[PDB]
Amino acid sequence: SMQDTVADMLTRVRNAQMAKKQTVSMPSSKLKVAIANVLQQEGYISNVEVAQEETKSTLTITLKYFEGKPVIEMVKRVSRPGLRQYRGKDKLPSVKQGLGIAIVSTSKGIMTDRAARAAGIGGEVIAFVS
Amino acid sequence: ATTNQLIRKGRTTLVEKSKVPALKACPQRRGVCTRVYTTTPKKPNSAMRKVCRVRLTSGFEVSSYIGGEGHNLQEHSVVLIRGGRVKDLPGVRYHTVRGSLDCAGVKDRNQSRSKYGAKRPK
RNA sequence: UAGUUGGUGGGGUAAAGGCCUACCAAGGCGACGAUCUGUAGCGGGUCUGAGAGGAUGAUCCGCCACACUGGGACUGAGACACGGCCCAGACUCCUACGGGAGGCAGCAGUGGGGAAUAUUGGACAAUGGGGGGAACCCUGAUCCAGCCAUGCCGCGUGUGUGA
RNA sequence: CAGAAUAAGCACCGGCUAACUCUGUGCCAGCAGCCGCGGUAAUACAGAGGGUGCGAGCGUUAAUCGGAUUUACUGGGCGUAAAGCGUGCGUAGGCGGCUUAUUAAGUCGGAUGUGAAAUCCCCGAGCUUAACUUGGGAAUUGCAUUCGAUACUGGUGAGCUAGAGUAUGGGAGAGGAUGGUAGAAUUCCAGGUGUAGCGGUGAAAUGCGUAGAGAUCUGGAGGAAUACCGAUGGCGAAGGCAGCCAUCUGGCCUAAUACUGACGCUGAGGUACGAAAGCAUGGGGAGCAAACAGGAUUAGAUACCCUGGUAGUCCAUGCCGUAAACGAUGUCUACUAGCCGUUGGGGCCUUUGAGGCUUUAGUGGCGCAGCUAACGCGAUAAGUAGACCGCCUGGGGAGUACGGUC
RNA sequence: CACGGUGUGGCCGAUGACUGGGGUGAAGUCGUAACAAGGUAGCCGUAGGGGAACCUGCGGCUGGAUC
Repeated sequence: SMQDTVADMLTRVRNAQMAKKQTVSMPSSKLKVAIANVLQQEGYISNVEVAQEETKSTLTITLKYFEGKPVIEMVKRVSRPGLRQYRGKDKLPSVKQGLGIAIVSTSKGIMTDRAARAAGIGGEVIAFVS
Repeated sequence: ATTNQLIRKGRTTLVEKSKVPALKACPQRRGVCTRVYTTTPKKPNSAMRKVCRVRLTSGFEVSSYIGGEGHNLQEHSVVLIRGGRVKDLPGVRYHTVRGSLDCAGVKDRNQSRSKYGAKRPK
């Protein structure tokens, strides 16, 4: 059965980018919306939309291509249900020597490793994006 | 393996055996010469190579090569043995130290004298 | 696992406590490894490795345990006491055969084992320890000396000219 | 003060690895860490000349880590190289859908106490320098108490329906168990017709037959298996399941409403099923056929070929628990170009009945991207990801010995 | 209660006339099982037989050539 919805969302985005689609849709959740918002703010994707029929919620993401290659060249799930990963404020991972972003869930919300170091807090490491 | 599998059973290391068991982790051993003789090399080598079966203070009986040309060893001599295989002779894993206890240094030798235990000529 | 797990009365200790004892009850531990069995002194540290790790526990410091092999207690603030006592065991020594004696895993040293590891030295002048009012006495701790290329560091074994 | 006066060795020179020639010996003597040298021109053996590297030292042996991503947490694998249990069910455990309120166990932050000295590192100081000694820092990545944060995980309360399941209509099937029954053929038996061969092989022979075969016709007995349909078809967890009929019975597909409301996935131990051969007790026995007997072939034949033939193959009740039990590919979930077939359903369209589009669950052939050592795989993944389990660590010895369970 | 004694039963180690298999070496002897359709396709499980590689029966696989 399906036991990692965040990993499912990242896999959907990766496969859509590799197949060169324009948009990708999935069942929605607040955590997924929060991660997509960070991606859009950092500029890896264009638009994030949420629709509600009666109780089902659909999340739609518009993808970006620059030159011929996709903008997201690498997206990796770090924390997984079989192994949770927690880091202190001084051991936050850096992705591609600062050219990529690590998504971190802290007690002040979801942000990047840069903002987490600026605020001086740690948390859970969700994914690496570059 | 999965994380749960590793937690339930960790990685296992296989121990290593020494190639010179008769020394018992000592640099050299002392033995009494039980049988001096000559043997023939494995193919594709042909010669007559001098070896001796020796009983050591460790409680073992092994075979040891005799290096150099010309030796004075015989029955019941007391010798010192070190490690080192002869390769083309199967089963000979040790060497005899030249000029240590009853073995004497080789004669008429002027290069590589510290091996074979020959003193400086006058 | 049957003083075993808990409780009550009593005893015992410097002190809590099945520590001991008489009853009452049937509990206690175990796949998060009980019981049995092999091996092993533990740590600060040391070697290696980019790191994570792996191997290790000489010399220096802290803790523990032991003192020919087992079982006890006495004295004392403090010991179940290396150079104190009692008992049992093995071993060794003196003897006039009546009777006695001993424990280097303290320093030096001997035999043996081993590939392999040193002198049967000097002084309490210094730092400490014991006794004493002091003078002072004791101290193989210690401070020094002897032997070994075992290691690390440094120096020399000559310089210029001379076809 | 005296006067160069008292004071240099060890290893190596085919490659890995800086440094080459000549004499002596001829698979001998010998060298050797690995690969390998020496069997008349040895840059590899011994000596000499020369040189290279170190230097009061130089070499060998022993031991630990490294190189070794060669136990892979960082950081490996299982189609064919070693490696997916024969297949299910299920206990402990691991993991687990969406929304909301609360808690502060995990997680994060601050403060305080502690983390002996020596050791490691940094800046200095004293030794003629250096080793060495030493001042002050930094560090000791840890632990405990206490005060805070609430995004994620966990706990508790409430709510939801996309997962999972239930009721009602319909459909396909060699799914299973029991009992009946039909036709073809083989063997044997009885009886007609009939008379010298039949049978078998590469060629023969053993064998059958004049007390009459073989061939042909009629009737009877018995056992085992189900031609055509038949199919890259179907059903089953796997092993497997084919004539027809009745009885008992499991699962699957398909439509729409209704209902419960996470009831789920995997699964160490455990347990159930599990081809063929084999074993036990009692039956049955047509054909076939291990063992065995004879005839051939051959240098020999123990075999292949031929003539016979007993266990067994069949039934009832039990055991055994193994196969190249194979897709050599564990189970579950989501996503990612297309083209051509076929089986069981649903829907739409013509327009009269046969076709054409879709959708779903199976079963096949190609093939883009991607993956792979290559072969190849490619929506039935060996692609992209997640959860849990099983297994591998050079070839032999060896799925072996000992111990134990059955 | 230590040491000791008796009886009985475990476990570890050493040792033993004789016997069974394994490996290495040298190719002395008998064959030719496998590799090509290896001259009877090969291999897996099981059973029987044989100086020996092996042969035969039943079931299974293609990791079988030609059609």
